[PDB]
Amino acid sequence: RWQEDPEPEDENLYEKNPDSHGYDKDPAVDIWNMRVVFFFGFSIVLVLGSTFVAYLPDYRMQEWARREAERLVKYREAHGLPIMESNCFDPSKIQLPE
Amino acid sequence: DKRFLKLLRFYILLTGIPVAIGITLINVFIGEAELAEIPEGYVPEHWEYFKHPISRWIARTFF
Amino acid sequence: LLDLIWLEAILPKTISLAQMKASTLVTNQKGLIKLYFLSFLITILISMILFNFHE
Amino acid sequence: MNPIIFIIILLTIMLGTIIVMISSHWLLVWIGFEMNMLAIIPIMMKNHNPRATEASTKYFLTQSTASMLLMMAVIINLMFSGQWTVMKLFNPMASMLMTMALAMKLGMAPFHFWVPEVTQGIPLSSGLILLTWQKLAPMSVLYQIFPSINLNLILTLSVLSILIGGWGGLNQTQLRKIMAYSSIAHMGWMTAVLPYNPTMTLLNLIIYIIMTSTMFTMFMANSTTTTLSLSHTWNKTPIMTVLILATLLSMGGLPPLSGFMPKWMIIQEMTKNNSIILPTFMAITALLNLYFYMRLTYSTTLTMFPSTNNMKMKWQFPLMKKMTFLPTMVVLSTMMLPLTPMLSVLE
Amino acid sequence: LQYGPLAYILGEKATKKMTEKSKLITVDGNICSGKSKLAKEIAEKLGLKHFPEAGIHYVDSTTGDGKPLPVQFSGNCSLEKFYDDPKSNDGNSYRLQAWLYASRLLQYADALEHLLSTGQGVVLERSIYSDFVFLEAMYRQGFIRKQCVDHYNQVKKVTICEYLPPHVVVYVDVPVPEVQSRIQKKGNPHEMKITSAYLQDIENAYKGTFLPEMSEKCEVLQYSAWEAQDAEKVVEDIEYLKYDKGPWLDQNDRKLHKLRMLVQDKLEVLNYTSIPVFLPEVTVGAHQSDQVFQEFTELPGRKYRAGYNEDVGDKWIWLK
Amino acid sequence: MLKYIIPTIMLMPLTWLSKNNMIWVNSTAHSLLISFTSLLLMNQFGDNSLNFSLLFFSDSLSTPLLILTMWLLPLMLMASQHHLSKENLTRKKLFITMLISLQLFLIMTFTAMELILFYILFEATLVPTLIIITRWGNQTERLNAGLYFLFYTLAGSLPLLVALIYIQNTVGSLNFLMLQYWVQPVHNSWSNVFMWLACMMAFMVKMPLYGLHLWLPKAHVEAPIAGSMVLAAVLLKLGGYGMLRITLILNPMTDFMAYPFIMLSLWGMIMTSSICLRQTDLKSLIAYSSVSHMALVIVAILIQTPWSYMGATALMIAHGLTSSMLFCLANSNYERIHSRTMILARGLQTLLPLMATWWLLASLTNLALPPTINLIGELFVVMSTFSWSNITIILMGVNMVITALYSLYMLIMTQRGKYTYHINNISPSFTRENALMSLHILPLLLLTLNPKIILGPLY
Amino acid sequence: RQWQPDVEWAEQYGGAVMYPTKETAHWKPPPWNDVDPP
Ligand SMILES: CCCCCCCCCCCCCCCCCC(=O)OC[C@H](COP(=O)([O-])OCC(O)COP(=O)([O-])OC[C@@H](COC(=O)CCCCCCCCCCCCCCCCC)OC(=O)CCCCCCCCCCCCCCCCC)OC(=O)CCCCCCCCCCCCCCCCC
Ligand SMILES: CCCCCCCCCCCCO[C@@H]1O[C@H](CO)[C@@H](O[C@H]2O[C@H](CO)[C@@H](O)[C@H](O)[C@H]2O)[C@H](O)[C@H]1O
Ligand SMILES: CCCCCCCCCCCCO[C@@H]1O[C@H](CO)[C@@H](O[C@H]2O[C@H](CO)[C@@H](O)[C@H](O)[C@H]2O)[C@H](O)[C@H]1O
Ligand SMILES: CCCCCCCCCCCCO[C@@H]1O[C@H](CO)[C@@H](O[C@H]2O[C@H](CO)[C@@H](O)[C@H](O)[C@H]2O)[C@H](O)[C@H]1O
Ligand SMILES: CCCCCCCCCCCCO[C@@H]1O[C@H](CO)[C@@H](O[C@H]2O[C@H](CO)[C@@H](O)[C@H](O)[C@H]2O)[C@H](O)[C@H]1O
Ligand SMILES: CCCCCCCCCCCCO[C@@H]1O[C@H](CO)[C@@H](O[C@H]2O[C@H](CO)[C@@H](O)[C@H](O)[C@H]2O)[C@H](O)[C@H]1O
Ligand SMILES: CCCCCCCCCCCCO[C@@H]1O[C@H](CO)[C@@H](O[C@H]2O[C@H](CO)[C@@H](O)[C@H](O)[C@H]2O)[C@H](O)[C@H]1O
Ligand SMILES: Nc1nc2c(ncn2[C@@H]2O[C@H](COP(=O)(O)OP(=O)(O)OP(=O)(O)O)[C@@H](O)[C@H]2O)c(=O)[nH]1
Ligand SMILES: N=C(N)NC(=N)NCCc1ccc(I)c(Cl)c1
Ligand SMILES: [Mg+2]
Repeated sequence: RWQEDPEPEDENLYEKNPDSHGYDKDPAVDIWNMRVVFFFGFSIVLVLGSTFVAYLPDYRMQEWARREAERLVKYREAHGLPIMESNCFDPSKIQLPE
Repeated sequence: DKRFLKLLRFYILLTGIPVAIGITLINVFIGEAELAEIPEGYVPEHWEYFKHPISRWIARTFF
Repeated sequence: LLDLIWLEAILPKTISLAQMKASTLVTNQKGLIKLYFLSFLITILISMILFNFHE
Repeated sequence: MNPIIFIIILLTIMLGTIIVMISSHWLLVWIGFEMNMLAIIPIMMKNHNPRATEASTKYFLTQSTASMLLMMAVIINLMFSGQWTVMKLFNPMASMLMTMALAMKLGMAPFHFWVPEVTQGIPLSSGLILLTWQKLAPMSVLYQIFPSINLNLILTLSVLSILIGGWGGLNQTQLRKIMAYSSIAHMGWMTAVLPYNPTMTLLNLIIYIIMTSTMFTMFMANSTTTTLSLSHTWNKTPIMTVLILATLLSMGGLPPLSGFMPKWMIIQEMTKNNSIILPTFMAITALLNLYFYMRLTYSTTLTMFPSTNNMKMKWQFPLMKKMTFLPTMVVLSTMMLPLTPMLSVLE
Repeated sequence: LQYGPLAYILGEKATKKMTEKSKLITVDGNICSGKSKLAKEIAEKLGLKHFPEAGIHYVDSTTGDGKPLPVQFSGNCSLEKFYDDPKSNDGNSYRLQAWLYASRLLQYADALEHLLSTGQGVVLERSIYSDFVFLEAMYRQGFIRKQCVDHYNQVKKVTICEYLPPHVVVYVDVPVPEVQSRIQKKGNPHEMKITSAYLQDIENAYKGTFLPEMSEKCEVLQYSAWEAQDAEKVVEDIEYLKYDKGPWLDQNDRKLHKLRMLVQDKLEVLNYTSIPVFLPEVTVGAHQSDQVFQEFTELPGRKYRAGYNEDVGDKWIWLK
Repeated sequence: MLKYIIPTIMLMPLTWLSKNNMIWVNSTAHSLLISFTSLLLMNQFGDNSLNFSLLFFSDSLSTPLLILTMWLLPLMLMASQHHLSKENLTRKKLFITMLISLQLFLIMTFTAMELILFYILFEATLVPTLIIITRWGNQTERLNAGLYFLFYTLAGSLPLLVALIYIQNTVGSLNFLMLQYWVQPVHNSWSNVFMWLACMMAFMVKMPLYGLHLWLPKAHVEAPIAGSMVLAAVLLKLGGYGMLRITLILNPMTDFMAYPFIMLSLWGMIMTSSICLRQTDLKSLIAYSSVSHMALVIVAILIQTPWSYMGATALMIAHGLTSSMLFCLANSNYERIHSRTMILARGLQTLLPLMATWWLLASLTNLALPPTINLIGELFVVMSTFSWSNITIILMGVNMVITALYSLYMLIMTQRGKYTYHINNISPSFTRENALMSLHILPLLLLTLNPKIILGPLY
Repeated sequence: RQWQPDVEWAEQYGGAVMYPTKETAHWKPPPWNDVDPP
C-alpha cells in the first residue's frame, strides 16, 4: 500500500553487445576488464607464480637434510658407530631425580 | 565457449612460451652449480648454498 | 528433527524468549512517583536487614 | 529563554559540577550538587509542556532526596571523625548512605526508574546534558571515597544496572528511552571496575561521554526522537546514516572500534584481581545492548525504510543546525582503538 | 552574521524594525473570487510585499535558480489530474493536498521571516489557516478518505501551533452561482469540471468554520465582489483598524527571537510534514524514493550546498 | 608484512579516485598484483619461522592462508560486478571498500604474533562481513542471518577474550614465539576445564562444529556471492587457524577434553553429509557440505599428530578453493533463473556445455578424487585418525561414500536429464563467468604438482 | 530485485513498545512534538 516503482526488466548483455564479455555494458570498458583479468590472472600470477613456486630455493631445507643425512650415514658407518642412537641427548648432561 | 578457451590459451602462452624458452636457455648455457667444499676461510653468500641458477637468483633478489 | 528444530530450540530460540520476557518485566511500569519511591524504601531495607551493607 | 540567561544558567550548571570536583570540604561538595540541580531544572522546563513539568518534578524529587541522604552521610562522618575532608568516610553507615545517594544521582539500578522518564520528557539538548555532563560530579566523588565503599554494595549495583539497562532497552522504540537505558548499562561498567582500578572508571566515563554526545548530536541534527523518524534519514542525509551505524557499533563494544577499549581494559583489571566470573557475566550480558543497537542500525543504515511524499520538499534545503564538534566526536567515537595506551594520561 | 543568539544579543531585536505598517494580511475567498487581484492592490497601495498563492511548485521558486522542477520531484501531484479524476486510485487527490499544506507552511514561514527581519508587512493569498477548506470539500465529496483527514489534522496540529495568525484577514464573498459563471468565462477546460457541491463545500467551511475562528483572534474584513473592486476603500478600512485582539499583542523581543529562529530554518519548519504515518496516498517505497533522490542530486546546482556547485559557476570552493 | 598491508590499504583510494566506469577494472588489476607479490612469503625455513617484526610473523601455516586470502579478493570482485551493475556509484565503492577492509583484517589476523592482536583482528572481520550480508543480501532473511552470525560468534568469542587476558597475566606474554618456550602443562581441575572451553569454543563456532553450525546455512543462503566466497573460503578457516595455534598451550588437557568434540565431529560429518542428500536449495547444500568437510579438520586438529596437522592444512586450503568455486557455479545459474532451488533448472549440460565441465571438475574435487589436494588432505586425516582408533575408519569410509553420492547428485540433478521446458532465458556463458571458474580450479589442480607448499609447518 | 522493508515491516517499530503485552495494551505513542493537549 504505497507508491512504489515496479520491478525492472531483467537485462541481457548480449542483446546490445553480441561480443560482450559479461564485464561491462560499455564495450570498450568491457574489453579492458577482460584483458586485465586474463593478463594479470593467467599470464602473470598463474604462469609466473607457478614458475616461481617450482624454483623456490630448497623449500624448508628438505634437500639440505638429505645431503646432511648422506654425510652422517657415510661417517657413522665408516667408524662402526650406530646409524642412530635411541637417546637424543647425552645422558651425562642429565640428572635424573632421586 | 570457443572464444573463452582461445583467450585462455593465448594468455597462458603469452608468458608460458617465453618462460619455457628462458628456462631452456638458462639450463643449456648457464647450467647448474657444482657442489664443492667450502674453501678454508671463505664465507659464502646465503644464495651460494643453492644449485639451480633460477633458485639462486630468487634467493639473492627477494629472500 | 535435529537441525531445523532441536538444535534451534535448545539454544537460540529459547534464549531470545527469555530476554524478551525479562524486558517486559523491567519496562512494564506505571510511571507513578509513588510506586518508584516505594521500591526505594524496599531496596534500602533489604540492603541493611538482608545484606548488611551498612557494615 | 533569553540567550544571555541561557548562557548564565549553563555556566552555573558547569560551576556547580566544578565546585564538586575541586572541593576538599564535604559542605562545598554538597553546595556543588545543590547549585547544579538549581540550574538544570530550567533547561528541562524550557519547552513548557506537561511532559517537561512532570520530568522536572520527578527529577527534582529524586535529586533532592539523594542530596539529603548525602548530607546525612556527611554529618554522620563528622560525628565519628570530627572533620569535613573529602576522602574516605570513617563510618560504614555513612559510606552506605553516601554510596546510595550517589547511586540515586547516577540513576543506577534499582534507583534507575527516573532516568528513562526524565530523559523522554525533556528536549534532546537537555537530555544530552543529563546523560553526560551530569555524570561527572557524582563520579568524581565516587573516585575519592571508593576505599571506604562496601564491595558487595557497589558490585551489586553494577550488576543490576548492566542487567536492567540491557533488558530495558530491548522494549524501546523511543530514542531518548533507548539512550537512557544504554546509560544505565554503561554506568554499571564504570562502577564495577571502580574498586579495582579507578583509572579505568575515568576511561570508561570519557569514552562513554564522547559516544553519547555523538549520538545525541546526530539525533539533534535531524530532529529525530523515534525509531521511525530516524528511519527516514537515508532519504535526506545518507552520510548521517553511516555515522550513526559506526557510532552504534562502537557503543556495542565491537572491535576494532573505540567503544571496545573500555570493556577490554575493564576486563583486564578484573582478571588481574582473579575476578573471572563477574567480567564474563558482564561481557555476555552486554550482548543485550548490542542487540538493540543493531536493531537501530537495521532500520537506519542497513535497510531503506518507506518514505513519504513530503520528504521531497526537505531535499531542497540544507542542514542549518550547528552540530558543534560532531566531525571530531564521531572520529574519536570510532577510530581511537590504536591509541589505547594513551589511557595512562588519566593515571 | 547569520541571525542567531549572537546577532540578537548585539542589538538585532524584532521590535526595533517593526512599526504600525508591519502587518501580515491574508486574502481569502472561493475560487475565481478576485482575491488575487485584490491581494496585489492592497500590497502595492500599502507598500507591502505580495506573495502569490503557494502552488505545487512554490518550494522550487524559493530554492536553486527559482525555476520550477520536473513534476517527479513534487511527487507527480497534479491539480489538473485532480479535476479530471478526483477519485483516482493513485491517491493523487490527497497527495496533492498534503503537498499544498506543506507549501503554504513554507510560504507562511517565509512571510513571517520577511516581516521579522525587515519589519515590512506582507500580503498572502490563503494560508495554512484556511487551507483546510479544500480538504473539507474533498472529503465531503468522497474524493479522500477519513484516514486522509486524520493525517491532515495530525500534521496541522503540531505545525500550526508554532506560528502567529495574520494581523488582518480579508474575505471576498462570491456566491457559488457566480463562481461557477466566472469559472466558465476564465475558460480553463480542467477547472470547468468543478461541480457546485464542491464549491458550496468550500463556501460552507469558510463561513461555518474559518471566519468564526479567525474573528476571535484577528481582524476580519468581509467584502462582496462589488465592494472588493474599490481597493482604496479596502485599504482605507485596513488603516483604521484597532488591533486589540490576538496573540500579537503578547509578543516581545524574546518571543519573536524564538519565532525567528524557527522560521529561518526551513527543515525545522517542515519537520512534522513528514511524520512516519504510513498512509498509502503519501507513502513512497524505498526503491522509488531512492531512484528519485538520485535524480534530484543530478539536477544543475543541486548536488552540493548552495555556493559549492562548480557546474553552475561557483568559485573559491577550496576556500569555502 | 607492511609490504602487503599498505598496498592493500592503497586499494581504497584507488577505488575512490577511479573514473566512474573503471572501479572494477582498476581494483581487480591491482588486487591481482598484490596477490602476485604474496608469493614472496614462501621463504620458509626448515627450523625457524619467518619473523618480520614484533607484530607480524609468517610460517608454513599462515603462508598458504595468506596467499589464498589475497587471491580471493580479485575473484570476489569479478563475481560481484554483475549483480551490482544497477547499484549507484557511491554504494559500489562502499561495497568494494568492505571487501578491501576484510582483506586488510584477514592478512593481519593470520600474521599477528600476539594472540590478543590476533583476537582483535579476528573480531574485526565480523563488521565488514555482517555489513556485506545485511546490506547487499537479497532477501528479508538476511537481517536474521546477520544476527545469528553476529551473536553465535560473540557468544564464544567473549569468553576467549577473558581466557587470553587471564593467560597473559599468568604467563606474562601472549607472543606466540614466547608461548612456544614458556608453555607449561595444564593440570586437571575445573578451572582448567573452563579455560580449555573458553580458549576453544570461539574457534569451534567458526569452523563450525556440528551442533553449533545452524548459523552457517543461514548466512550462506542470504549472503551475496562475494559474501559466500569469503565466508566459505577463508572466514571458516579462522577457526581452524586459531585452534592450530591455541592448542599449543592446552596440553595435556586436550587428551580428554577433545573427546566430546571428536564425537560431535565424527558423527556430525555423517549427519551433515546425509543432509546434503535431501537439500532442496543449492546454496544450502553446499553450505552443509562445508560443515561435513570442516568436521574432518576439527578431528585432525584435536588428535594432534604430525600427519593430522598436515592433513588439516591441506584440507583447509583445498576446501577453500573448492567450496568457493561451487558457490560461484551455483550463482551463475542464479543470475539466469533467479532461484536457488536445485530441481528448478535441470539438464543444463545441453544448454551450457563448457559450464557443465566446470561443474564436473568442482564435483570431482569435492569428493576428493586422487591426486587432488582435496584427497591428499582428506587421506592424511584418515590415516592419522585410524592410528588414533581403528574403528574410525568405518565412519571415515562411510562419509566418503555419502560424499560421492551427494556431490554427483548435485551434478546429475542440475546438469543431466531433460532441460526444463519453460525456462528459456539460459543465455550462453560469459567470459567473466568462465574465467571466474577457471581461476578457482586451475590453481587447485596445479597445487597437486607441488603439494608441500600447502602441507603446513609439520611438513 | 533486493527486498527492502515495506509498510507492514516498518509498523513493527512504530508502536509504543516493541513487545506487546496485556499490561501495555492501552499504551499509545506520545505526541509527535511532545506537547499533550491541555
Ligand atoms: C606453460 C609453461 C610455464 C608454466 C606455467 C603453467 C601455468 C598453468 C597453465 C597450465 C594449465 C593450462 C590449462 C588451460 C589450457 C587451455 C585448455 C584448452 O584450451 O582446452 C580446453 C579443454 C579441452 O578443450 P574442449 O574439448 O574444446 O572443451 C570443451 C569441453 O568443455 C571439454 O570437456 P570434456 O568433458 O571433453 O573434458 C573435461 C575433462 C573430463 O574428463 C575428466 O575429468 C575425467 C577425470 C579422470 C581422472 C583421471 C585420474 C587422474 C589421472 C592423472 C593423475 C596424475 C598422476 C597419474 C600418474 C602419473 C602421471 C604422469 O577432461 C579433462 O579434464 C582431461 C583429463 C586430463 C587428466 C587425466 C590424466 C591425463 C593423462 C595423464 C597425464 C600425464 C602427465 C603428463 C605427462 C607427463 C610428462 C610431462 O577443456 C577444458 O576446459 C579443461 C580445462 C582444465 C584442464 C585441467 C588441467 C589441470 C592441470 C593439470 C594438473 C594435473 C594434476 C593432477 C590432477 C588430476 C585431475 C583430477
Ligand atoms: C623462466 C623465467 C624466470 C625469470 C626469473 C629468473 C631470471 C634470471 C635467471 C638466471 C639468472 C642468472 O643466474 C645466475 O648465473 C650465474 C652464473 O652464470 C651465477 O653466478 C655465479 O656464477 C658466476 C659465473 O657465471 C660467478 O660470477 C660466481 O661464481 C657467481 O656469481 C648465479 O648464481 C646465478 O643466479
Ligand atoms: C550463549 C549466550 C548468548 C547470549 C546472547 C544474548 C543475546 C539476546 C539478544 C536479545 C534477544 C531478544 O530478541 C527478541 O526475541 C524474541 C523471541 O525470540 C523475538 O520474538 C519474536 O518471536 C516470538 C515467537 O514467535 C514472538 O513472541 C514475538 O512476537 C516475536 O517478535 C523478538 O522478535 C526478538 O526481538
Ligand atoms: C591542508 C591539507 C589538505 C590535504 C588535501 C590533499 C588532497 C586535496 C585534493 C583536492 C583536489 C580534489 O579534487 C576533487 O575530487 C575529485 C577527485 O579528483 C574530482 O573529480 C573526480 O570525479 C570522479 C569521481 O569523483 C572521478 O572521475 C575522479 O575521481 C575525479 O575526476 C573532483 O572534480 C575534484 O573537485
Ligand atoms: C612470485 C614473484 C614475486 C614478484 C614480486 C614483485 C615485487 C618485486 C620486489 C623487488 C624486490 C627487490 O629488492 C631489492 O633487490 C636487491 C637485488 O637487486 C636486493 O639487494 C640486496 O638484497 C640481498 C639481501 O636482501 C643482498 O644479500 C644482496 O647483496 C642484494 O641482492 C634487495 O632484496 C633489495 O634491495
Ligand atoms: C550457542 C552459542 C551461540 C548462541 C547464540 C544464541 C543467541 C540468539 C542469536 C540470534 C538472535 C536473533 O534475534 C531474534 O532471535 C529470534 C529467534 O531466535 C528470531 O525469531 C524468529 O523466530 C521466531 C519464532 O521462532 C518468530 O516468532 C520470529 O518471527 C522470527 O523473527 C528473531 O527474528 C530475531 O530477531
Ligand atoms: C561440550 C561440553 C564438554 C564438557 C566436558 C566436561 C569435562 C569434564 C572433566 C572432568 C574432570 C574435571 O577436573 C577434575 O575436577 C575434580 C573436582 O571435581 C578435581 O579434584 C580435585 O579437587 C578435589 C576436591 O574434592 C580433590 O578431592 C581431588 O583430589 C582433586 O584432584 C580434579 O583435580 C580434576 O581432575
Ligand atoms: N485541491 C486544492 N486546489 C486548490 C487549493 N488552492 C488552490 N487550489 C486550486 O488552484 C486553482 C486556482 O485557485 P484560485 O486562486 O482560488 O483561483 P484564481 O484563478 O487564482 O482566481 P482568484 O481567486 O481571483 O485569485 C483552483 O482551481 C483551486 O481549485 C487547495 O488548497 N487545494
Ligand atoms: N589503583 C589501581 N587499582 N591501579 C593502579 N593505578 N595501580 C598503580 C599502578 C600503575 C599503573 C600505571 C601507571 I602510568 C602508574 Cl604511574 C601506576
Ligand atoms: Mg488567484
